[PDB]
Amino acid sequence: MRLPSADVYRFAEPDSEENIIFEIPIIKAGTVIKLIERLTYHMYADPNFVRTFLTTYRSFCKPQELLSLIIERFEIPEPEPTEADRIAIENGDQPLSAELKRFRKEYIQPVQLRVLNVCRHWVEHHFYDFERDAYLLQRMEEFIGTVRGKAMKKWVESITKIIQRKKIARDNTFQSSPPTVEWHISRPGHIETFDLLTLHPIEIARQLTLLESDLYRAVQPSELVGSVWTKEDKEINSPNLLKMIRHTTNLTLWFEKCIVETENLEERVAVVSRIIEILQVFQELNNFNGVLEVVSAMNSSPVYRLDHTFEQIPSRQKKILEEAHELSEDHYKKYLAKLRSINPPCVPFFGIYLTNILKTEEGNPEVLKRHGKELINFSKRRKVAEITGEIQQYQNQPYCLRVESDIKRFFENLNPMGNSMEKEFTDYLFNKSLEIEPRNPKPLPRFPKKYSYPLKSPGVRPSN
Ligand SMILES: Cc1c([C@@H](C)Nc2nnc(C)c3ccc(N4CCNCC4)cc23)cccc1C(F)(F)F
Repeated sequence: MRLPSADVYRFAEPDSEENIIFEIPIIKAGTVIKLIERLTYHMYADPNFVRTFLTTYRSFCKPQELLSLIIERFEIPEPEPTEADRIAIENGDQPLSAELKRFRKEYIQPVQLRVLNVCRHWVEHHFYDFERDAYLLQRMEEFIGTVRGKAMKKWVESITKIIQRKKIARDNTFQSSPPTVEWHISRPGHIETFDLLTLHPIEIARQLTLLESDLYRAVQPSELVGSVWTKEDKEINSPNLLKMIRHTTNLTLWFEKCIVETENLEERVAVVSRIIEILQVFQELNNFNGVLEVVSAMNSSPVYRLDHTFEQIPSRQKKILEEAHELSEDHYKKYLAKLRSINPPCVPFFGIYLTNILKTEEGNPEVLKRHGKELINFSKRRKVAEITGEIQQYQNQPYCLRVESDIKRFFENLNPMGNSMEKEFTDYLFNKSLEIEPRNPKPLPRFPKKYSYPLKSPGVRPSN
């Protein structure tokens, strides 16, 4: 086929070593024009490239620029009519349009259907681009609303149904019987007495797992691309990832706060022993994020140095805490090995993936140069997308655990730092640790009790 000239169309230039590199062919690098062309190739459908592109394109192209590029890709100019056909059109007769029909059937219609397929995948899996930019959605609805054609009528309707469902879903069922909600000292409804030791450790780990599962499942892969969660626009590009990270920081600091602010040695042992029991139920539910929240708390500077406290921790709980720490040893080797074999539901730990993504961002160049021509390094984005795909494969499996609205709201409003900054609070926790257990030369003072309720744990065995 005779593709349109370059003076009227920019997506028909032949491939060369200066505009696209390969590795269905796998694209390695290329210009933004060559990526849009291969994103909507007329010879075959490329679902893997479409999924990887729309997840990672924001690291090299703005959403407004992408919509303009795919609209320009859509409006393919038709060739000039032949002389014999133009005089039939002048007389009001129907032209032959032999080559014109073959060009529409073999190029224009296949490309235009690929552009619409990209538009459907965009609004279906990355609709947040249109929530953050209303004008982007106005352009998208304006574009698909003015598409004329019979073969494209079904595509316009499907994209419309998805856009409408996304707007309606913005306002807001077990397969098995969930276990019974466990309670300890705090009776149901008495939200004034909810605390670490008053609530049941089984239900503390259950509700935290339900809370952390939802926070994990709301994280989209694009929030982990281009290190956007560490830039100025982190609040706009990674709101769910930051909500997941800030929750992990709040819960970790709360565990440390419950330990160092318990000045009595006997009560502090019961506090640490209860948190280890909470970690044990985290392992049962395969909530690996909750497991390492306890590991990070026990390894922090104020808590790890409490030799007098951990001396009274029973040996069965020491081994449970040891096996939980070994998940982080050797670049989280054992954590990946356990997660890869565990069946969902589960809550992954984001730390190692963010670490391996950042090493890919820093270890690979943004652009590749060929004959002095900068090309978007797309294999770099594909490698980052593969990592986000490993975390995302558990995004859809729910837990078979009943939500307790009072307990869930208690952990959502945990503010251990109160109104002070983190550096001031972390320095306060360490100075509090030196107070409850001074260093080697200084003696160990006694402190009065602060809890008036029994310190005995009800256990981690579900009472059925
Ligand atoms: C198991 C455990 C733990 C766990 C949570 N901590 C650890 N576990 N294993 C090993 C082999 C560790 C090796 C180094 C290491 N870090 C601490 C932070 N500074 C850098 C070195 C912490 C380890 C903490 C506290 C107490 C206990 C107890 F044995 F008492 F239960």
